[PDB]
Amino acid sequence: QVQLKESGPGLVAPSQSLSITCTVSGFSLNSYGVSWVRQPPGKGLEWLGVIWGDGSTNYHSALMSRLRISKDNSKRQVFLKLNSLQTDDTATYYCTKPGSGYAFAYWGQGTLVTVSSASTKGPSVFPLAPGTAALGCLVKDYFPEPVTVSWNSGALTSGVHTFPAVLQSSGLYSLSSVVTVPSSSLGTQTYICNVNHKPSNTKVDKKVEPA
Amino acid sequence: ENVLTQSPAIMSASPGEKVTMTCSASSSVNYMHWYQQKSSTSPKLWIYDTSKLASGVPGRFSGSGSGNSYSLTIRTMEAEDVATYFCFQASGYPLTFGGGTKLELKRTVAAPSVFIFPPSDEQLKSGTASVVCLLNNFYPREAKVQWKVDNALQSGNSQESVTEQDSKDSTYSLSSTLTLSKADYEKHKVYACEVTHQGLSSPVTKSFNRG
Repeated sequence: QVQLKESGPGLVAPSQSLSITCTVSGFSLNSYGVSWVRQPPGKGLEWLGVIWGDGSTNYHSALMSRLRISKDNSKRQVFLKLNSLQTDDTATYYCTKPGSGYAFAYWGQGTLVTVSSASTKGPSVFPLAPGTAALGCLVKDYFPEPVTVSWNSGALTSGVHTFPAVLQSSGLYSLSSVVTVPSSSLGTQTYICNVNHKPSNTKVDKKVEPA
Repeated sequence: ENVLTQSPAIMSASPGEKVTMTCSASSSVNYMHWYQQKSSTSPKLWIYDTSKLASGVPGRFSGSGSGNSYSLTIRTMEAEDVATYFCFQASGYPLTFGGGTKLELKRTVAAPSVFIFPPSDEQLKSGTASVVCLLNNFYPREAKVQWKVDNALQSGNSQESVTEQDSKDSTYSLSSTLTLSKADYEKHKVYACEVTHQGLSSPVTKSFNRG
């Protein structure tokens, strides 16, 4: 079963270098080419390059040979290295592989890379306190993306809408997560939002209580 | 490079309607591949080598064409077909994708539920007031949210965020956040949002009094 998984830094500064690793499984790297594709946030897909089984490579010429792709067969890893970064390189980066023919059929989950001179900040989390009631949490002033939010650790998914993050005029992101529930259940059930920001090692669990 | 132009870029279709989207290349290619992407997760191969459905893909989908001009067609539009669709060619370097075709489901009018949240006491002590207007489960996307502070219309001080179309009911949700300093917030008494939407007879207002 072909699997691919990317890992890299969430945040790197301009003119520095980016490096991401793809761990692969289910096929021989000696036999099969592996490619890299990125997606700038809210835009389309761009192919970056490919390393064939024999070790030869092809790169998108627009990159101006700022990109190098390499691999180690015994580790089962493929490495993306991108030099002299510009804020334009901020993107979700995917490793991917064809199946039959040349269409890409297997994709990693992808890894968001933000290119910025700004520093990590963890969010503050504030309750939005509540026959249909809404309640929520406001996840304010964090950097960079992304934040993950769940309600009652996954037990509550019906009624849950988590908005896209918005860049505020301060250069920080904020988002809201809400859930609709019956009025009747406010007095009985407790509601807790679980917020996670990996780039700062912040895990906040916030009770949202009627006022 | 070989530029792929997809048309239309934005499209909606009522359930059971035939939809078609084209991808055009500036130079001829051996085949065209198509990817479906839902809600910023990894793209999924959908159609490969021009007309072969990937496994799992239902028979209402088809692709055709040759040379420079390819098409993806859905005979009966379903709610689960809401997605962005990207064409891709791998017949010559650099490999290239189209800019995408965003497919919306054009369902029946549904009026929003409206909720207002005052800032939490915890946010206020940090020096900031975020007031939140929630519009839940509505259709179409076009809505007018207007903030009034002591019956005065606000301008340029609120940010809006919208969910993608829901998988089950095909509605939207919208949050709008009015952000100001605590010192400014405590200088006014009544905060209200006013929602206009074709699912509503007259504009709906929700409001509170600081206290």
